[PDB]
Amino acid sequence: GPLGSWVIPPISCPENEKGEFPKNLVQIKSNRDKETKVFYSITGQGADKPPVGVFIIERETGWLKVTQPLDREAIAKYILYSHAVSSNGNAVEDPMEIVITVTDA
Amino acid sequence: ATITQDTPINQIFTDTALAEKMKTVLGKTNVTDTVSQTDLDQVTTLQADRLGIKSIDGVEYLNNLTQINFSNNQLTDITPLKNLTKLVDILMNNNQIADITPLANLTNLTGLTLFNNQITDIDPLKNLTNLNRLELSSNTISDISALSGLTSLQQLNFGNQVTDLKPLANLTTLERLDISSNKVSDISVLAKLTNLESLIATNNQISDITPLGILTNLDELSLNGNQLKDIGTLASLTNLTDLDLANNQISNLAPLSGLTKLTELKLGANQISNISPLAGLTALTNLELNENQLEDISPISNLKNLTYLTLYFNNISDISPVSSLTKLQRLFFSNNKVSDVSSLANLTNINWLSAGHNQISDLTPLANLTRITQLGLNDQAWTNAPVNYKANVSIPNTVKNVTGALIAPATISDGGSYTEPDITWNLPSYTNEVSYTFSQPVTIGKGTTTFSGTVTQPLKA
Ligand SMILES: [Cl-]
Ligand SMILES: [Cl-]
Ligand SMILES: [Cl-]
Ligand SMILES: [Cl-]
Ligand SMILES: [Cl-]
Repeated sequence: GPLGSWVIPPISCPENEKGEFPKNLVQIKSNRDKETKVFYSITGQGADKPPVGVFIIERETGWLKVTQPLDREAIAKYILYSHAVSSNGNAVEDPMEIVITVTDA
Repeated sequence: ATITQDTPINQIFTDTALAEKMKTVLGKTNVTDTVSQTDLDQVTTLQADRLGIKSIDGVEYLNNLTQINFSNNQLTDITPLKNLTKLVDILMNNNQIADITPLANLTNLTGLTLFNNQITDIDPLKNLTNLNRLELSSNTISDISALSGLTSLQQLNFGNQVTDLKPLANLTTLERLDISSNKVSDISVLAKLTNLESLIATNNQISDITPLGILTNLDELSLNGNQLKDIGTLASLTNLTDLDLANNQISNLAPLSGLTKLTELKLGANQISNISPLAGLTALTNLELNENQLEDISPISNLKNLTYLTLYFNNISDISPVSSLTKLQRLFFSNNKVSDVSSLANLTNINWLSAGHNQISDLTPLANLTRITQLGLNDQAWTNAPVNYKANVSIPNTVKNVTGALIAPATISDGGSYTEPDITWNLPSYTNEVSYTFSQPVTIGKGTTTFSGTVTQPLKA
């Protein structure tokens, strides 16, 4: 089913964060990494679509980060999709819908 | 810098996107409209992120700029910033900047964001002694000597080729440091940064953490993906609330027992067989123990506040210590030896239940877990207690769907057949074992999976 071998914690981010960016949110992982090298990407509005690069993921490690302060009042919720592919580019998982909620903070 | 004469916006700002932005800022109707130097001098801030800007030509005429955001554009050359000495804050992450020499005399800067660029050479930062925020990660920096005089820094990050941290020695104002994905083994200099509150050092080559001993103000620490085994020093860090030690070679958790302010603890991919030191960490909401050598998870029954727990890739038979953890939202225990899931009936808040590669035969305890949206039950495997080999061997089918219905075998070894509820073989000669498989799609709540497995039946001579 859609879960496949994904291991993903719930994702929430306080608005108006200060200090240094980027900031680690969660690590995304597929257990398909036991048999093959897995490469991670995220798609959606706030990732590869406007506003682009608000959220980024490390391709090899799966660390999902935020790059700037958020404003719940402007955007309360982001809908993204995590992807997992092998060295050949073929998907080892079905894209998992990831929901990022913005909180107060 | 001054324009010689009143000039059209699109002759000053040669980049099409910038010209259009500048039109709005200057309150003009068209980019063809003429603006004066006096008009340009009124601009003190510029939020110009995500505009597809390829050139900042023209910005040298905005003499009074104190704060700019050119992040997430396509910038290379930043020469027009050279004489904008009123600049206090610059956001310029996610561009293609390699030459930061134009920043050299911007001594009023207190905030400089340059992560995700093409920077190797940071020598032009040496005189920016008022900096309190500097972000340089996702670059190709190996030499941080230019940071040695930045004695007002509070938050710092950089990457990705640094081995020598000695330039950090006098930066005692530091409160937040992220050195993730560098080539650092020696962190002895960090002992001098006694004001540190957060230290992120993921994916380095760190084996000795004794320098952290006096860093008692630390509340967040990530040493994920290093060379850690002995962690005795961590006992000194009683203010820690978030600790990530995943992907090391740790076995001894006794140093963590007194860290009662911990709410998040990541310990996956280690050498752990004993979690009794975790029994008193009652404020935990997130605990990761995947890819260890766990069998006894009894200490977990104490952790009443857990909402997220990972235990996959261990040697666990008895999952029942999770039964009282009624706040659990996501539970991951694939690749263990769990057969009985009766205790999971208690987990009414469970949304994600990952349990593939166990020894589960009976889904009936999961029937009322109708809040499940993600489910994994694939590839179960177990071996029954032996039965005597006979010419005709019959065993009951024990595979139960969530509804209580027996799932008929998908395949049966050695020519065997099924007449509900019995699996029967006709065996012309002694064989060590027989087997059967099952495979059944199932949805519980909204979570969908294939409940599948192989069942082995040993036969005694
Ligand atoms: Cl142009
Ligand atoms: Cl603006
Ligand atoms: Cl891990
Ligand atoms: Cl799992
Ligand atoms: Cl599902």
